[PDB]
Amino acid sequence: MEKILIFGHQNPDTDTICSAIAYADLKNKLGFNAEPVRLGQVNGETQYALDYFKQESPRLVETAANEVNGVILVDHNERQQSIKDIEEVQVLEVIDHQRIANFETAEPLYYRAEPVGCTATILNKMYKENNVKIEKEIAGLMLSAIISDSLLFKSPTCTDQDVAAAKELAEIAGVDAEEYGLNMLKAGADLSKKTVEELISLDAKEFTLGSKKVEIAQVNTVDIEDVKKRQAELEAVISKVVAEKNLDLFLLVITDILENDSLALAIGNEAAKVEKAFNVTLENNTALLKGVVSRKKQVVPVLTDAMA
Amino acid sequence: EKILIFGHQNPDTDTICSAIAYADLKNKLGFNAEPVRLGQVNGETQYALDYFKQESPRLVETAANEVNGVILVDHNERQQSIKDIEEVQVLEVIDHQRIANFETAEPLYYRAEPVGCTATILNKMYKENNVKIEKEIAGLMLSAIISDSLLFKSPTCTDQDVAAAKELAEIAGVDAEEYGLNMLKAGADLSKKTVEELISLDAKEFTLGSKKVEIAQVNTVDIEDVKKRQAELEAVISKVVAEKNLDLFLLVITDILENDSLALAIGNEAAKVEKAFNVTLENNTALLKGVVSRKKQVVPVLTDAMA
Ligand SMILES: [Fe+3]
Ligand SMILES: [Fe+3]
Ligand SMILES: [Fe+3]
Ligand SMILES: [Fe+3]
Ligand SMILES: [Mg+2]
Ligand SMILES: [Mg+2]
Ligand SMILES: [Mg+2]
Ligand SMILES: [Mg+2]
Repeated sequence: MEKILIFGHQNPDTDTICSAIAYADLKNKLGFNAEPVRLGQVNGETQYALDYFKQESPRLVETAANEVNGVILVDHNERQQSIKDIEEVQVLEVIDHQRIANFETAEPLYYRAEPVGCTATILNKMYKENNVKIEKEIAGLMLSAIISDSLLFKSPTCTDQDVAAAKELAEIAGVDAEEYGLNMLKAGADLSKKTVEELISLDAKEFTLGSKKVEIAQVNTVDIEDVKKRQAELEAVISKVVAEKNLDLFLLVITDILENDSLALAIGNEAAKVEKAFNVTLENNTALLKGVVSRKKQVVPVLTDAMA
Repeated sequence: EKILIFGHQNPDTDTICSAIAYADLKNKLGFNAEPVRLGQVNGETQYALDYFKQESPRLVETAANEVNGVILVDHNERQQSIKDIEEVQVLEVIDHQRIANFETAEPLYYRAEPVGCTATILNKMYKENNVKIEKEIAGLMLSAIISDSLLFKSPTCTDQDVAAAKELAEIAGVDAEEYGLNMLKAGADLSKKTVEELISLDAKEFTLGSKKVEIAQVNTVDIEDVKKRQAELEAVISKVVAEKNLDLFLLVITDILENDSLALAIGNEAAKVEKAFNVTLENNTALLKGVVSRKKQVVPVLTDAMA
């Protein structure tokens, strides 16, 4: 049976790790040959989930073409967020919930994206469509993904489908989703032993907005001041990235997960576009984004319109 | 509120009927959809529409003047779509082509399956939503599958397509083989067609790496009838190659009885057809044994050859 690799985006989050694991499980339970893998380091939030449900981290890879011919993408599509040698392999399927850009195939494929709050919400449907029992631990990881992406059902990307899936997955996993999820989210918001290099990369994604090359990085925190007091050090590593990668904009989005508000730190030639996007005045490279917590819903589309 | 649902430029039976079907499903679910088309209805589609007593969808050139959001069926690439696609939101795509030249600013419902017909996906979606398919609509959907599968003979045809057609022909009340052979024959009637119509009725533009390509297909029961018209075909094809700055125009003339096609290749990259299919062009043509499907047997090998 031909082996495939299943993985999500660089700088993996809980949905990208757990959805890779769950989809590989669903493929293997159906008699196929899948290995879930990851493209970077496991963050504290994901590690809490993996540890709680006694699951291993997926194997770390840098490339796929040395290993297999065919891959499945979960939780992303854009080339520049994917494995570095993505053009050397065939993308067989994509299960996702981001916007689509920078994605092309030579041949028809199974592309399944729904505008829902979490990729694992789609995978939940797929288990059922295929009449495969979701094991307790798998359900736990899928629930983790949903709580992560929805910030415990508070993010505006969260839909009724995500809430229903989480309800099913929590009963199967044997946990209280509120209690568990609060602890899980807090594990990811622990910024104590985090360097600024880590802060600006742990949840970084690159985009091309029109002709403009952009990186948007997000940080979950229980206290914006703890991050903001590192501003000079953050500006230094972000500046290095802006130069190195020839970005028109690096936007760091520092999210208060308790208040659902974010502080923007914008660096690069196109910083003033953030002002247009959000109707704010940047003062010393920062501004308050009231209510903004979702990159896919509240940052990418308005920043696209502003940049163009 | 209002949305428009349509398929590609140079509409085929799947593009017309799937737009009709999905609008019906949306409206039965209480939404507000109208199926539209981006060009002339071909003789095969017209057979289907006439047989199941259904009108042709309204022809449109633009969408942004009418609605804010659209749904694409049976295509995704920008240059295959409505003139002003950049001005509207793509809310959903239901499709079975390769993906290229397609970007959205926000998440969407993107649903592609590598099956033989878009209508096979829609059949599934009616069931998922517990909505009955009306007899006429089932016939249009059946027509789409027969059209795209060349009566289940094309290598794009899967067990799912066959199962959908079986259910649909039963709902519609027709013998699928009998009706299908007649429908297909109506599309292969090249008796009143100009050469301009031959190279355009089932034409699609692609970007193959850095190369600008147009691939047109025609159904025939007699390749010699079309090959008789080579000089005239080369005249109109060359015009297009110049006007659109194409690296290649590939005309695929398909014997639907024998499942073989004749290629007519014009353009600076004509020799890449020779690499793609391991054939030699003699007077711009070569027999492509077994080749009937653009999405599966043409676009991928031609992409490889050209890069
Ligand atoms: Fe993610
Ligand atoms: Fe996600
Ligand atoms: Fe079509
Ligand atoms: Fe089609
Ligand atoms: Mg996430
Ligand atoms: Mg995220
Ligand atoms: Mg077709
Ligand atoms: Mg076709």
